[PDB]
Amino acid sequence: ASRYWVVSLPVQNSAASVWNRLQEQISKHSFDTPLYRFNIPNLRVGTLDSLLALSDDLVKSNSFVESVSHKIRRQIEELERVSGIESSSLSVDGVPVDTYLTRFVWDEAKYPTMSPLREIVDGIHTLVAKIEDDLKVRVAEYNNVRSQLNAINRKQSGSL
Amino acid sequence: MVRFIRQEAEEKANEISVSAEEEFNIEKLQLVEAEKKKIRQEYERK
Amino acid sequence: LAAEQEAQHIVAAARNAKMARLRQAKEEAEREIAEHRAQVER
Amino acid sequence: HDQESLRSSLLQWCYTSYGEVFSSWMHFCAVRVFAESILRYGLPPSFLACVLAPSVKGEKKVRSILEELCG
Amino acid sequence: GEFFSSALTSAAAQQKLGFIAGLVPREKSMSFERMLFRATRGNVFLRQAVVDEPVVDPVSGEKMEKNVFVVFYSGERAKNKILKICDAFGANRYPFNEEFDKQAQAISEVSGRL
Repeated sequence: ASRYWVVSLPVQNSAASVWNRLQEQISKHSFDTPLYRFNIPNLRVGTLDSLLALSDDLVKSNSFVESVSHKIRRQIEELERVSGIESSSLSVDGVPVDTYLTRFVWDEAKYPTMSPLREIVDGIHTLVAKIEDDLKVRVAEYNNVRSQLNAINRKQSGSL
Repeated sequence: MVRFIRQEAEEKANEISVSAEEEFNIEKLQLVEAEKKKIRQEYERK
Repeated sequence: LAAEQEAQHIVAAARNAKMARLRQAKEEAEREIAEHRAQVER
Repeated sequence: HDQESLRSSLLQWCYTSYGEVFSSWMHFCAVRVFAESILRYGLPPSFLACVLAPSVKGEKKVRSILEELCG
Repeated sequence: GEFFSSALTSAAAQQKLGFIAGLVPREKSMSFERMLFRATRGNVFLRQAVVDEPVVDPVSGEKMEKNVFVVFYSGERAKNKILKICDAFGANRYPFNEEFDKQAQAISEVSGRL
């Protein structure tokens, strides 16, 4: 599949024509750039030490996201019958890739707690790990089924 | 920068103090419950 | 600097003054206990 | 036949879990927006970046625009 | 001790923080700014020398352009990476007292011992 491709810029460092022009009316329209975003801040933020800890844990979070992406792109596609879930069917946070990447509404109470995210990030990471574990269980079931496949019928067709 | 760190330190100190005060109130409720129990015991003895 | 003043005695003052809230809780507990004792004695 | 069904029905549940993982990745990107905001700005979460999969030319133009905060 | 009046003023102008006292060679300017962006975050202040004289290594008298510097750490979590950055600098690094007079006295005592 596709790895992470999000840009990095705070509110005070918008690259558009105006500070609020990042969402729309930016020069990216002239260049046909598909960039889109919508603010969704948390209830509160941690201290400087908490910020540094979150930055350190972001590496592990990205590694887990990459592992989940690799599992989803490999196990489903290799079966030649599981890749039928399109972007709308596999919509992120209930919105397709057109709208999922244009907003951060996934920060609601489902994976995080809509609260200081120092531990909410870890909780969401644990939830994603559980989802990836379920996907791995499904992949193991598919492997056992393939073991059931290529059964005694794989031998000769008789008189051999 | 530093002002944001100032707010976080004050907010953490304020929340900790409020939690400590609530815990002290709960401890006081338990203490008055124990005092009422022992007062009932001594009244029954009398 | 400003951060040093923020982490200075400004917060430790409230941390120590939490003992005042604890003392108020103890005082109200004692008052309630004394009132209950007076009522039961009466 | 059971293996084919699992690749079509149980693996349909696997694809649903993949969509859930995509939702989790969207949440991770939302968290990373605030992480970048804290890293290169004040503590409160506030970001004006964007997330997409653009071409090389578009990314180069975005980098040229944002060179005021280059890495 | 020189930073006790320079780095302190820089931090006051830019404003709990850690002490990043130590050293950073004349070639460590890029690593102090281009690198360690996650930890410093641009809100910290630092005072550094240009290695005006060849500073002897902590275990070698051959010396080099090992300028010494003192900075502010953005908390212990960021100080963990700041210590690694200072170790990567590999100059004549040694912590000193916060007070300018005490730091100068420590420098004089170390020079006399040397």
